[PDB]
Amino acid sequence: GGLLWKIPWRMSTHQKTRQRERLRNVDQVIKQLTLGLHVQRCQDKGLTYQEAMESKKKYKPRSKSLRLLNKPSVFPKENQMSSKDKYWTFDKKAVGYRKGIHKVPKWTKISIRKAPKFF
Amino acid sequence: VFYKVTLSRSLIGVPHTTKSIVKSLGLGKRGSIVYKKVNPAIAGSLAKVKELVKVEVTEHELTPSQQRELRKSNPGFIVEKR
RNA sequence: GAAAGAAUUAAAUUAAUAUAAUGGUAUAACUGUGCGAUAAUUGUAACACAAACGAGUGAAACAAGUACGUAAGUAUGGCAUAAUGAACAAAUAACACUGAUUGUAAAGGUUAUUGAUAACGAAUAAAAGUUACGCUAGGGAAGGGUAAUAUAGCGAAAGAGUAGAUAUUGUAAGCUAUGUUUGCCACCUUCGACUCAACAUUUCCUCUUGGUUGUAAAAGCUAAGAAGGGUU
RNA sequence: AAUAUUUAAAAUCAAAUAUAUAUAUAUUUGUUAAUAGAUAAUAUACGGAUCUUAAUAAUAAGAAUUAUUUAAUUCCUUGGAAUAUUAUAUUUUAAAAUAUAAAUACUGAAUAUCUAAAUAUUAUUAUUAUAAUAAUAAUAAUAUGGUAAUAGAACAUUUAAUGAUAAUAUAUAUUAGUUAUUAAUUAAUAUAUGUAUUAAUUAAAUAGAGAA
RNA sequence: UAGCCUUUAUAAAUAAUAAUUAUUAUAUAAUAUAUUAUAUAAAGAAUGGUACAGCAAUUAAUAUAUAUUAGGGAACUGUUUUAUUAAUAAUAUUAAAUCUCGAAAUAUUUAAUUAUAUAUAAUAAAGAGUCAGAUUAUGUGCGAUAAGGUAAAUAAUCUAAAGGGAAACAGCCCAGAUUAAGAUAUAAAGUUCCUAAUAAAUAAUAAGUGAAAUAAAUAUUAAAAU
RNA sequence: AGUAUGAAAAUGAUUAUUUUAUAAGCAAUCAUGAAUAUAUUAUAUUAUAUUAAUGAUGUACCUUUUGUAUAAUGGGUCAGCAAGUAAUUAAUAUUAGUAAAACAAUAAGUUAUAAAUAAAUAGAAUAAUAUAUAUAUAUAAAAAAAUAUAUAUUU
Ligand SMILES: [Mg+2]
Ligand SMILES: [Mg+2]
Ligand SMILES: [Mg+2]
Ligand SMILES: [Mg+2]
Ligand SMILES: [Mg+2]
Ligand SMILES: [Mg+2]
Ligand SMILES: [Mg+2]
Ligand SMILES: [Mg+2]
Ligand SMILES: [Mg+2]
Ligand SMILES: [Mg+2]
Ligand SMILES: [Mg+2]
Ligand SMILES: [Mg+2]
Ligand SMILES: [Mg+2]
Ligand SMILES: [Mg+2]
Ligand SMILES: [Mg+2]
Ligand SMILES: [Mg+2]
Ligand SMILES: [Mg+2]
Ligand SMILES: [Mg+2]
Ligand SMILES: [Mg+2]
Ligand SMILES: [Mg+2]
Ligand SMILES: [Mg+2]
Ligand SMILES: [Mg+2]
Ligand SMILES: [Mg+2]
Ligand SMILES: [Mg+2]
Ligand SMILES: [Mg+2]
Ligand SMILES: [Mg+2]
Ligand SMILES: [Mg+2]
Ligand SMILES: [Mg+2]
Ligand SMILES: [Mg+2]
Ligand SMILES: [Mg+2]
Ligand SMILES: [Mg+2]
Ligand SMILES: [Mg+2]
Ligand SMILES: [Mg+2]
Ligand SMILES: [Mg+2]
Ligand SMILES: [Mg+2]
Ligand SMILES: [Mg+2]
Ligand SMILES: [Mg+2]
Ligand SMILES: [Mg+2]
Ligand SMILES: [Mg+2]
Ligand SMILES: [Mg+2]
Ligand SMILES: [Mg+2]
Ligand SMILES: [Mg+2]
Ligand SMILES: [Mg+2]
Repeated sequence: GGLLWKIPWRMSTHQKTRQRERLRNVDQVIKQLTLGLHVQRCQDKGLTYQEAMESKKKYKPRSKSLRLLNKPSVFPKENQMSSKDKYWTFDKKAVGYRKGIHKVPKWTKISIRKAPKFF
Repeated sequence: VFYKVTLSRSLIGVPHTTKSIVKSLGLGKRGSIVYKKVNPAIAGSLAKVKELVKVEVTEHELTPSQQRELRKSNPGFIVEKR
């Protein structure tokens, strides 16, 4: 390993802030996707946009992907994840069975929220 | 109602499968805006690219000409002929 | 209540399958039996699997004939996947297609079959070595990485040490450090002697110190600080 | 207090969220630190400087390390309100009261938008003279890195055909300007020629050299 | 030759890409134990046998004052028993590239619908170049769970890619250069000075540990819970 | 190796302007003082031109390579020269001429106009779109497989 890839094993405080922001943005995209479906269904029933937003009942999504993406167990929200899962991923060939999240290729884009329960 | 979709992040390093999902959505260069009629079919596609895009629900649809006129800056003058 | 029949359910593919392994098979593809020896036949074969080409695999359907079955129907070899070889030149037979002036013929043609190129898409019918006396056009089509090995340390202590594992010694296994030996990868195509040495300390001597029922003294063993000077 | 274990959110406890909703169910989150071990050869090597705070005392410093967070802190649920704060103006006695500003932290590319320009294409217009056309200019949208390679269009030199003008011109060279500029032009200067195979359309190349 | 690229065109062309509906169940209402509509839950039409999980059959391993057969000495005194050992039976516990009784996500893939039409496929006529690849991440064969090693599989980048960041950097994080300008947003990354940019909250460190390449077994000290 | 001209470059000496004797690397780009020279509209608080104050950025060019500043190959410099050309054929694309014909005319030839079969004496709706017809295998003839032909004017 002569070639030097000086990638540190820990993140700076600023990388952590950006990571938390990126997770929140993804959650907000999911939150907005459901909102549109609820509003569109309500308009189909006859309601208007305003009352749809103020409706007490919120129509939950029926698609498999959106239904699971709204489950905290499957896709936890940033305020729900643990600090370890925010910044550390699971690698089975590393001491501690964990490695820095920034070492995952395209970590900024890819989403890894869930780790095995005991790892 | 409609979805307002913005290609926040670029597609330089995304796998070709994700690129196909985005291309079929009408999004082009980074920062492009397209208004999509809310539809369970669209919601699924946006769900798969939930990272690279930013989605906000909107009441109406803005044609590209309307968006341009809303993007023009404000010149600080009125020309007086002669 | 009893006898017989049709049988049902559970288990079974571990036995058996011509032949390796895999998949399948009791509704049997396995076994027994009658007829049979027939489809182990004949001209068109669309469409698919596979696929660079050459090739390869399944096969609906139309037409002629055969075997079995009362009939429905089945049979274009083997439960399936291996059991193979292009052209060229020759050989045999059939067709009646050409027949170099005409008639024959000779010769070619279509159809069916034959022989091995195992370096198995087969360069010829037919071909081994030596060169340090060598030549031409090209490519590299000690440093670096690793540390099995090697050196050294650390953890634990089986056992010696007259007694007591830890004064000294420390099996075999464990965790490490260096890149000083033997290796491995191919990114990168001279051993010794003379002269002068510079640097490190993992200290051979000189300086200070700790332990040594195994420091009585002197000589010694082990260890810590120490690279100023010296080391045929 | 002494002794013996582990360092755990699995179980338990606490808190948050979604459903039936004063409760219950379900989901999510929360369980140690320092030192020694510590290791070689040109030269200390976090990139370097350098970084741990201190009352008397400054208009004023007190990690620039590690861990979890915020964008001044708190309630409702990105946004609203209140409360510690800085600065200023007015009034009153260096202090008190009222009023205003700050709640997007900032840097950051050849990213995106805006501001202009060029080419191509799709769709609409305008001016001028296969007019269903050509040239030019507008508006909206999309595109414009690139080796091997493919396709389109142009420029310089020379030759051949046609081809006015002329020392108040032509050719060449230097300098300074112009045109979105490998080119051609304006002016000045210098030298040759009573003078373009000149502008432009074709046809051909001994048609372009830091690379052997 | 195929694969990947290019030029010109053809319509009776959307056939391309992407996602959704499909399925099971619960609750409410309408209709005749069933159908319909609405809401909700479930990794949600069809194909599969990897991870995981397990010891089913196959291949292996361990232990039983458990039981039986046989072997051997002793006791009993030739009997049975005992001391036992191997095998089987029973119970309990384990693992495997060529085991999967259970079983994911990704994946293969289907009709209709919707969205991409300044967009895809298919087809016809003509041209190439390439057939020495490299690194990173993941799951493996060989090696020794060594190599900037070797061979393949998936994705990205370099090859052929400017710019920002990692001091310097082909392969890493961003982000793709028509030409201008420079107002505004910014990505990765940063804000004491070198160097463009900052103020805070709650705990720990006293070792300059650390501050952009984490060095292990172990020992000491101290802190929480039982 | 003709004769004239010759401010073509490389190269040498000298002079003129500017910079340079406390500062370190493809010698340039940008930012920016200062000095100097020209300027017949510097009206100037002016415009250009030259110049290593000072600051930031900046790892020569080509070839071969997965990959080069590479301590991989080639280059002292400048000028001249130095590489996809021709002949005979074939196939495609655009335009032009003519057109069920075209070239060429003296004849001859070539191509197209009929598709097949190894080949032969065979060769396209008996009444309409393939269900008809021609050829090849087969037959008595059909069906079957492949290609081609026809719905005022022959392509
Ligand atoms: Mg058989
Ligand atoms: Mg079997
Ligand atoms: Mg296929
Ligand atoms: Mg084929
Ligand atoms: Mg049989
Ligand atoms: Mg031969
Ligand atoms: Mg005859
Ligand atoms: Mg004869
Ligand atoms: Mg004969
Ligand atoms: Mg031979
Ligand atoms: Mg000899
Ligand atoms: Mg070495
Ligand atoms: Mg002993
Ligand atoms: Mg040993
Ligand atoms: Mg020492
Ligand atoms: Mg002594
Ligand atoms: Mg001294
Ligand atoms: Mg829990
Ligand atoms: Mg050092
Ligand atoms: Mg841009
Ligand atoms: Mg280009
Ligand atoms: Mg030439
Ligand atoms: Mg030259
Ligand atoms: Mg040049
Ligand atoms: Mg090819
Ligand atoms: Mg479709
Ligand atoms: Mg396997
Ligand atoms: Mg199974
Ligand atoms: Mg190869
Ligand atoms: Mg390699
Ligand atoms: Mg190459
Ligand atoms: Mg780059
Ligand atoms: Mg690319
Ligand atoms: Mg671009
Ligand atoms: Mg340090
Ligand atoms: Mg830095
Ligand atoms: Mg000076
Ligand atoms: Mg120097
Ligand atoms: Mg090489
Ligand atoms: Mg380089
Ligand atoms: Mg060189
Ligand atoms: Mg050099
Ligand atoms: Mg040289």
